[PDB]
Amino acid sequence: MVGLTTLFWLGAIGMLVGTLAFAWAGRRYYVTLVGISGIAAVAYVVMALGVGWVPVAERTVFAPRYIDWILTTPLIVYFLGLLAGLDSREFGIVITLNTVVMLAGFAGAMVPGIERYALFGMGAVAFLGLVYYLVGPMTESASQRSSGIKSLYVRLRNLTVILWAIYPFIWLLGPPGVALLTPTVDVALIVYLDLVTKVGFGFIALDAAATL
Ligand SMILES: CCCCCCCC/C=C/CCCCCCCCOC(=O)[C@H](O)CO
Ligand SMILES: CCCCCCCC/C=C\CCCCCCCCOC(=O)[C@H](O)CO
Ligand SMILES: CCCCCCCC/C=C\CCCCCCCCOC(=O)[C@H](O)CO
Ligand SMILES: CCCCCCCC/C=C\CCCCCCCCOC(=O)[C@H](O)CO
Ligand SMILES: *C/C=C(C)/C=C/C=C(C)/C=C/C1=C(C)CCCC1(C)C
Ligand SMILES: CCCCCCCCO[C@@H]1O[C@H](CO)[C@@H](O)[C@H](O)[C@H]1O
Ligand SMILES: CCCCCCCCO[C@@H]1O[C@H](CO)[C@@H](O)[C@H](O)[C@H]1O
Ligand SMILES: CCCCCCCCO[C@@H]1O[C@H](CO)[C@@H](O)[C@H](O)[C@H]1O
Ligand SMILES: CCCCCCCCO[C@@H]1O[C@H](CO)[C@@H](O)[C@H](O)[C@H]1O
Ligand SMILES: CCCCCCCCO[C@@H]1O[C@H](CO)[C@@H](O)[C@H](O)[C@H]1O
Ligand SMILES: CCCCCCCCO[C@@H]1O[C@H](CO)[C@H](O)[C@@H](O)[C@H]1O
Ligand SMILES: CCCCCCCCO[C@@H]1O[C@H](CO)[C@H](O)[C@@H](O)[C@H]1O
Ligand SMILES: [Cl-]
Repeated sequence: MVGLTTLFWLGAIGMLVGTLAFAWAGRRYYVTLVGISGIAAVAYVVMALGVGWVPVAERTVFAPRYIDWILTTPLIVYFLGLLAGLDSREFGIVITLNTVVMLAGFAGAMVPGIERYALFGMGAVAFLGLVYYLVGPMTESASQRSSGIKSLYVRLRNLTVILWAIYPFIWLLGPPGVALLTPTVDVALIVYLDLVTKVGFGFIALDAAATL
């Protein structure tokens, strides 16, 4: 009743609507949000059209998903870094930590043997370091800003930390890991998370930009 392609089209539409909404409201932050959801829109369309479905051993890996993540997640971290007022050196640490997470996940998905769990573990370790920087140094830094900016940062940070922490569990329980969850359920869960961590993220920012 509900196929993989239908789910991909749903993600595509959701990202498209977010993209147009952000572009209009911007008639730096607004341009970043267009990139976050705009890139994801393209990845989902490609996947909806059946492009980039790589067979690996016994499972199917969706390559556009990881290219999406590698480009859009640093933009989310960048957005949060601007809110917190990071110096260009602090940016380098967190964006480097982020890229290690994304690359490790991409590589582990593409490896058929058990070495893929070794790649997954390395992404997990780097993710814990990324969480430390969001909850600590970047929160210290955001404190120096107005009360409204600091409030916005804390809200987006909380959304980001809680939801991003769920992805490694979905990956591990799905086809890439112990292939418990079926591809359809696993995809459905990730489409939901992608939409909330990108389009939901964006709309919470828009809401605060009008409350000024
Ligand atoms: C715009 C954000 C600016 C911040 C970004 C910071 C650094 C981003 C890191 C980029 C390196 C990503 C490499 C992409 C992998 C391409 C393999 C593609 O190969 C393939 O096609 C698959 O193997 C197919 O199965
Ligand atoms: C300065 C005041 C600004 C006030 C706000 C005005 C916003 C008007 C401009 C853009 C609206 C963006 C929402 C996208 C609607 C497209 C739905 C199109 O319907 C669909 O989604 C199709 O069925 C499939 O894509
Ligand atoms: C250390 C600090 C250095 C500062 C680094 C800044 C990095 C980020 C800078 C600008 C954000 C890039 C936005 C990309 C928009 C293009 C996607 C467009 O997406 C699309 O494909 C279409 O929209 C599809 O409809
Ligand atoms: C001031 C802003 C500066 C921004 C700097 C961002 C640069 C970060 C770039 C690359 C980080 C590479 C980490 C390599 C681990 C990837 C594991 C996956 O790789 C592998 O496992 C093997 O290579 C595959 O054979
Ligand atoms: C818009 C897309 C988003 C916010 C995607 C987020 C994805 C993650 C936080 C994934 C994290 C992972 C780990 C922590 C370990 C390795 C496997 C990953 C890539 C699923
Ligand atoms: C500052 C004006 C609003 C933000 C401009 C975003 C610049 C990136 O390009 C954007 O691509 C989108 C479609 O791919 C369009 O919807 C935007 O209008 C376009 O500006
Ligand atoms: C004058 C109104 C400008 C609208 C916002 C700036 C548009 C930025 O344009 C974007 O810049 C990127 C390079 O960083 C390119 O890769 C993108 O393709 C391009 O759309
Ligand atoms: C804004 C327009 C961006 C267009 C990006 C489309 C990317 C999908 O391009 C795809 O790349 C594959 C490479 O093997 C080919 O097999 C597919 O035929 C092709 O559709
Ligand atoms: C060669 C490996 C498969 C990738 C190429 C086949 C693409 C099949 O998909 C087609 O791609 C087109 C891209 O514009 C779409 O317009 C069509 O609606 C779609 O049916
Ligand atoms: C069959 C033996 C494994 C097949 C190839 C495993 C793929 C690991 O190579 C991966 O390719 C891409 C290159 O940047 C990225 O995903 C990763 O950086 C890299 O680890
Ligand atoms: C901009 C983000 C979307 C980029 C996704 C492009 C992924 C292309 O991926 C390709 O798809 C084809 C399968 O149909 C090829 O045959 C595969 O080998 C694969 O490399
Ligand atoms: C946002 C949409 C929610 C849909 C939740 C997923 C429920 C459908 O999950 C089912 O899984 C089976 C395999 O596991 C079938 O093969 C699928 O056709 C699908 O019907
Ligand atoms: Cl996958």
